[PDB]
Order: sequence, then C-alpha cells, then structure tokens
Amino acid sequence: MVTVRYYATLRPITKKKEETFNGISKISELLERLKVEYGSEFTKQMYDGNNLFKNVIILVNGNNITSMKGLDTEIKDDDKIDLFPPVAGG
Repeated sequence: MVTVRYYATLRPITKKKEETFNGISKISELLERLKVEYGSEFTKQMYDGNNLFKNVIILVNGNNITSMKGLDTEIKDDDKIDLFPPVAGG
C-alpha cells in the first residue's frame, strides 16, 4: 500500500482529498497513476521540466527516490510518501 499527502498547494490539485492505493510496490506506477489521476497540472506543479518549478519538495519512505532509483524505487505497505509545498508558495 502507498500513502500520499497534499498541502494547500496541492489542495486544489487533489481536491483536498487524500487516499491510499494498493496493488503495485513501486513509484513507477504510483507517479504514473497519480499523474493522470489529477492531471498534468499536478505533475508540472510538483515537477515542471523534470525539476521543481517553485520549490516543491516531496520525499518517499523518508528518502528521496533519486538517491538510488527514481520511479524504479521499490515501496512497501509500510513506505509512505509526503509532499511539501514551496518555501514561497506558488
């Protein structure tokens, strides 16, 4: 299972609604699913051009997936993803 959080920045992008998903144990499907779930606006808002636009900082399982494998990063029911807004705000 995978859990994702959203702040006031992603509020209007996620309809202030958070939920968990089960089935796959990888970020590949997580990002691919969440990307379409909300749309490109979300992926771009939290990643415009393969990089943070404003300053969106999101960690995975308490460790940036970039450390080892991006979307190839494995995740378990225990793993948890948290999204953090930009130091500025939009």
